[PDB]
Amino acid sequence: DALHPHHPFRNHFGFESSVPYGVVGSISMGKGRKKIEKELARLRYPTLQR
Amino acid sequence: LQELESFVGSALRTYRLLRPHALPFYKEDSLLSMQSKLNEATLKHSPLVHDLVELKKRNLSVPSDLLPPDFNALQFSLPVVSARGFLLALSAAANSVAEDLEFLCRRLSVPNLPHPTHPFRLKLLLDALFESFKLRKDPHYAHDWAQRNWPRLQAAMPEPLSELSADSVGLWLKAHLERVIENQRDGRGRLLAQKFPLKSDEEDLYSLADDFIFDHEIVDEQFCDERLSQFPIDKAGELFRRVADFFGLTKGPQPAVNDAVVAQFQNLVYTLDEIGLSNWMKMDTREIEEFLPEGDPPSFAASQQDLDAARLLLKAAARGKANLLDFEALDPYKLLHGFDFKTVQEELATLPPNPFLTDADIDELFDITTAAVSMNASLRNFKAKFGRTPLEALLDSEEKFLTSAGPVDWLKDEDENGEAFVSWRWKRPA
Amino acid sequence: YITSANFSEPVELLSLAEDLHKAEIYTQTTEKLEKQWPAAGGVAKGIQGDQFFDVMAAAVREDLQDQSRPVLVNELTDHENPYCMKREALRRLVLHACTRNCLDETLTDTLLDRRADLQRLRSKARLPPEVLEPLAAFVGITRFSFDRRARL
Amino acid sequence: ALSAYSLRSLIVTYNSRNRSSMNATIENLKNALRWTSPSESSSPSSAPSSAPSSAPSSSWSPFKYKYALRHYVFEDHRYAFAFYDVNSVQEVVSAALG
Amino acid sequence: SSDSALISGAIVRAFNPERMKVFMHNGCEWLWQAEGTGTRKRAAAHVIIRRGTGQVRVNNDEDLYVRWPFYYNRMDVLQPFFLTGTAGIYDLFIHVRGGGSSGQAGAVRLAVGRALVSACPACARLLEEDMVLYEDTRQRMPKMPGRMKARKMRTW
Amino acid sequence: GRQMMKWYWPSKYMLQDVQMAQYFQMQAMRFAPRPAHVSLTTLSATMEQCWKKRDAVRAFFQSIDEKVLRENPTLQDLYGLYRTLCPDDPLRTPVDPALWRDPGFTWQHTADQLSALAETGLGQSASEL
Amino acid sequence: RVADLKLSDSQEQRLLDILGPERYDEQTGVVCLEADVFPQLNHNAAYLGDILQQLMREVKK
Amino acid sequence: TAPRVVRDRDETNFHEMLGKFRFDLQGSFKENGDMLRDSLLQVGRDLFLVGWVKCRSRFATGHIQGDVHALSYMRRYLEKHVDESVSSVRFYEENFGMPLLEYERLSAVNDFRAPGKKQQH
Amino acid sequence: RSSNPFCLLSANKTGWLQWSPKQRVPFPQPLGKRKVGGTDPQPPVFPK
Amino acid sequence: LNPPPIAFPSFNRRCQKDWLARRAFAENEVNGRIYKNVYQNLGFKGPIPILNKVGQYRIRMRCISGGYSRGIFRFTRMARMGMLQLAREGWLKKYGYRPGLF
Amino acid sequence: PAERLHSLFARADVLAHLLHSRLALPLLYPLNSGGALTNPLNSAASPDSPAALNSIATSRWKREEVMSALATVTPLVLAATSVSRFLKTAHALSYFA
Amino acid sequence: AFRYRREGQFTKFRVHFDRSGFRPYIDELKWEIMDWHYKRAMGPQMKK
Amino acid sequence: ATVLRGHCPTDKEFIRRALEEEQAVERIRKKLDKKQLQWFPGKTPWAP
RNA sequence: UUUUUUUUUUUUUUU
Repeated sequence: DALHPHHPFRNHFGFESSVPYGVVGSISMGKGRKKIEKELARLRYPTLQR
Repeated sequence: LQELESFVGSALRTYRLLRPHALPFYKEDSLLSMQSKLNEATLKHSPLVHDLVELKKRNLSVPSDLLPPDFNALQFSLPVVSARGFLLALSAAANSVAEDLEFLCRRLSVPNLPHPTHPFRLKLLLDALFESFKLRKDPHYAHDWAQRNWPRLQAAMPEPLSELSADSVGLWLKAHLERVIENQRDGRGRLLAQKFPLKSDEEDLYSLADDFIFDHEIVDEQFCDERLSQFPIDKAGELFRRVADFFGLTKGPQPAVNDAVVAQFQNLVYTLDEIGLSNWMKMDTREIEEFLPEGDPPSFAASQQDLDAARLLLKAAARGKANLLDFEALDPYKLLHGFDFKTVQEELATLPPNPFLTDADIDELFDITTAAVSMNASLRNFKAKFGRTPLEALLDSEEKFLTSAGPVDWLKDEDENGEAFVSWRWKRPA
Repeated sequence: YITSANFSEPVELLSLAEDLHKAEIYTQTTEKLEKQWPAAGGVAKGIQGDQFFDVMAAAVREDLQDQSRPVLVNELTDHENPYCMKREALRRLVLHACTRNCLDETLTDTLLDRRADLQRLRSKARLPPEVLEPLAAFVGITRFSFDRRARL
Repeated sequence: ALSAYSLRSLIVTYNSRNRSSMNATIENLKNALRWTSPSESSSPSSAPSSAPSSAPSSSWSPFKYKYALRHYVFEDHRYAFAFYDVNSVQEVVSAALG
Repeated sequence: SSDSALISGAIVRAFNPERMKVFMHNGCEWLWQAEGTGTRKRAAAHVIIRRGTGQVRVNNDEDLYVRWPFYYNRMDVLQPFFLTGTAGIYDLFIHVRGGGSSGQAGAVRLAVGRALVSACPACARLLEEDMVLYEDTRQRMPKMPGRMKARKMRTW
Repeated sequence: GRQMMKWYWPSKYMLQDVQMAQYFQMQAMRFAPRPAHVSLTTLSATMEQCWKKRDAVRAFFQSIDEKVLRENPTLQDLYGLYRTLCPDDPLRTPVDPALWRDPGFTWQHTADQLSALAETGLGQSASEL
Repeated sequence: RVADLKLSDSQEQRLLDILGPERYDEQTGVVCLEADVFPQLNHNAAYLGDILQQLMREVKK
Repeated sequence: TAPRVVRDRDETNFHEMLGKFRFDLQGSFKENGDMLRDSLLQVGRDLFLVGWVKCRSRFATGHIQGDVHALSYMRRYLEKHVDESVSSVRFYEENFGMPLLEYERLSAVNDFRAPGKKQQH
Repeated sequence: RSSNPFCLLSANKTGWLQWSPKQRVPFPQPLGKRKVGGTDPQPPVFPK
Repeated sequence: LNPPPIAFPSFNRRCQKDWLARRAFAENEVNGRIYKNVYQNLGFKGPIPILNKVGQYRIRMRCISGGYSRGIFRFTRMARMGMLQLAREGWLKKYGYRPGLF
Repeated sequence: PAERLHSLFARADVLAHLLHSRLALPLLYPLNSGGALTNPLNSAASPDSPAALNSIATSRWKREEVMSALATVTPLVLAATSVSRFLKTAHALSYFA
Repeated sequence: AFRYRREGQFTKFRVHFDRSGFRPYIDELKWEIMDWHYKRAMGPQMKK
Repeated sequence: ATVLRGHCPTDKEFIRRALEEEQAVERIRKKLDKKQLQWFPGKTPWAP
């Protein structure tokens, strides 16, 4: 419950996967994950409570 | 000239049927060239290759002793197994199969003189003579045939089908032959298409492959579909068990224990499928008997090195992998570079056991001491030839094509002691 | 060919001692390490137990293999799978000067398959991530990591 | 429990756009077998899935009253495999993808 | 009676024990059970013959006249029975899937015809007069593209 | 929104330029090492700390029953690593039921304990100039 | 399979009523629960495991 | 269009030449030679044939051109590896080494005459 | 970046691939005498 | 003479205009649902003039190797001549295209 | 004859019939179309310095190959005249009325 | 009745594009045809 | 023992138990998928 | 089936 003051709840965070991501070769090699995409990468599933 | 060339062309057709799951002749030949060139390129700068060259200039052949193992052989930069070793393994394995003749023919129905014990082959000659005891030319003479074969077949037969005399069998046989001939006058696809006329055979066999059909006016429709279109190989085991029980009722001369025979017999059928067993079902086995290369029996001295090498061939071949090139400890790339080369093929590669033949007793059943040295005449049909043997002519044509492939005539330069050399020469047009 | 680094001879020298010779060293090293560093049992069962001495031993093997990975000169992809490194090494050498006709170029794929050496390493590769990861989420556990290096 | 799970079955399916390409996969899969540690290697069953096809239509040269048509056939191939009692996951998953 | 020993003694057990039930030599000489298959147009059939003087059921436990109300259709699926004389001896079971009204009737004639021959090889020569075993593998021709709305329907 | 965007050809004025300056830099940095060892560094220089306080942690498990071992991620791992330095350590009669800890019979501990063809190759290696 | 799962008479009826007859087969007697409301595989997999436990909480009443 | 006088040898250029094939088949065939034409087309594609070929009930000839080494395989295939019966094999002319090629695609000349003129002829 | 261990490009750690200096089997094989578009830098000329 | 290089289409003002509307609709796609939700809740049917210039129906099929806005399919995305040239250049063989069948 | 039929007649015959290794391979294995090309190494085959590393003797040493092929063609006829023929007997008799 | 000869008829005229196992091919060719020209023009130039 | 060459080593009873489960899931999925298949998703009768 | 049913047929599939 104390893992995030902005979201007081019992279970909110999950675990990250080891699935490769990114483009093999293109003009966007140094992209990785977006600012908003990183949030869902460490959560069990997205919600609409915020 | 015309007849000689015709035989060569016809012989190649028989060999093609023996390789159903293989590429054509124009595809495999190209692949071999790439493999030969790959070995030279990979072994061009090997440490061992360069070491030998330096030793010659320094006038020092062998410093201490032979470095390489006494089991490798490289010819034309390609891997090849020992030629002499293969013959010993094949002959020894096939010799045990003929051992059943003692308890089938030499004790029940003697076929006159089968052969001397083991002259050269003892493989096909036994079947040719043993199967020659059943002959029939004229239906009128069928009465006398029953009086010369019934007594011999009174032992290995069912009790109900053994109380009758010779005369009783003749009555039914006489009427049966007449019905078949009369009915033979969708039945044309298995009468003239499969039979190969010769004009010299005065008589023909009966009840062997295709003689027992057409007994009635009308035959089964679906029966033909299982001989020409495709033979059902899945039911091989089911049919074998349903026929073997007739001879062996578990209470007669045969043993009273037979259960594992059906399981093992199925494997033999699947193995023969790759060779082309399915093709022989559609086409009568007549072309292979006549159109086939032949030659004199082998003759060579079984050395100690070859005698021990043949043992490994019979070890791995018992599980199903009858090729030595696919196993390790044979690749020249790891032999000339000092990689992880070992002789653990008998424990690592041979991990899968074979709990059907034997566990650790192969030489016990297969006597390797037989044949070998004791192996050191012309056939009735092989004698009639124009000097050159049938196999010699076949290879002569093949060699002239592979060697002459292109703007080429790679010539004769040395013919003595078997060793020879080749070179290049220009070719003029016609 | 004024310079000595562009002739036909030097190109072949570096195409054997760095492509095929180096590939064999990595292949034997990977197999040798597995013999001296075995696991409790099957690779799949070791991830479902989360037991000690399995996550630790597996992690050590990953670093040893990475440090023992030669850098190919002709090939710039820098493949990590030992099976792929040997398969592609022969293709580059065969296409340099091995063939003699148009047909031979199209049959290069069949040559590699016929070789028995490559067939042994076909059944030895890394488990795809999408094998056990979906199953872990089903039970709803947030205390397991698929990656061996990160788990340790 | 996660440790109590076991791979009951693994249905492997293929989708090839050429006849020759599909034949190569069958030979490659067979070669990978008969090489595992256990006496008998995993022998999956065969299950063909027909051969779907598609061919659109278009009018045929421009400035014509639709007297002739030209079709473009686009065939396809499929194949399915069945597995049972997959004790070794590494010797099956790697072989199928390879 | 030695001739019968070799013939009767071989049919039992051995190769094919199925052929063991017969009704004398002359008059029936028909097997107890037989099977046959017939294909005609976009449809299939599977007819099985069994001993019994019962009614005729096609599928879903229904009568025969329901599927083929027309008189000519019913006569085509029973022609072989009249010629062979099995009018009220053997049963009939027809199973079909797909086709049309008269399309399914033709498949029955081929399916039942191939069953009688199996049950009695001798009772097959008399059926050639009406051409029962003959089939029609040919199907409808495709609609050619272009201006013709139909196969050969011209336009102004 | 994303379905209609998939149309026409992509842009052509955003391709990578073939610059010789960037080619040399890529080759120079291609042979770089991989001194990451993110996992190994954590484990290293840690076994010595446990050995120093070996006596302090010896009494931890004595006062804790097996039924109380609910947190395996922190307890199961600690017990396994502790046994590596001290293979023999009988604390009390009760022991693991071969489930939470499998010591086995042939384990690995910190305390540690070529052929004719290959040998012949080395003798002649550094014999030619 | 509902047959393998041991439950009371009242509890068994409620299980098939909440899901309805569409997710129940009368031939073999098995119930299939499908959940797909997310694009990602990991996100969807976790969702199924949460709803499954909640169903049993209300069934036993 | 340099001739072979420039430096062809047995090092690398031995398999870098073109030419024309030599074959003239004759004899009866099954049906109307449909089996022979179909078999020759499938094998010809693998070898990257450029020339053409003519097939008929009895007459069978043509002009096939391609690589010097590629055409060598076809000589043995069309002399002994024939499922049908062959009476004899004839020759007209051959030539090895020539810059570029004449044809571009493999095709078989077939009798496309209208059926109405068949009776009159 | 797929997770296929048998892929040829999934394990690419650089943005450069080798180029074949010579090819004997052109990928864009024409079905006739037609040429490949964009393979004629020099403009044509007519007899005029 | 020289068949076109099918990878790069020529200039066309009308072709570029069609793609312009696609970007405008994607950004305004969210606003389209809001306009329908407010009217549905209040229970009144009214027009939405703002959707005329940023509507989904404003965009239509067009030929990529072209610029005509007719005779384009969703499978090939090419005109009559676009498919003929692409198929005759040897590019669809890898994608399972056998012209032998009618 | 109980201990010589269970695993002697239905098992040992398979070993003798397992000749696909020598039958599947081409008739001329050590000689191909490129047999007279530059395939031999000039630094290890021209001066004849080595004795076991290389051996250019596959052009006229067909005596060993001729004998090997002769032993592999006789057993093939026996299998077709003993196994295929035996199977046909059961198939034909399976539809005898 | 020809069964194998008529295979795929159902999914040719009585099936939707979005309700079938057929996958699109234009997406892959979009990035494949363009890259061919890049290697041809810049290929010889880089080596020179 | 009694193991053929090209056959699965698993028992026949296990395959029958698992095969029946696969046929049950396929029937349920097809029935549910057909129900939720209508033009203009989200439209319901006399909803407005 | 004498406590059985209470009935027309399609353009991919029981591999």
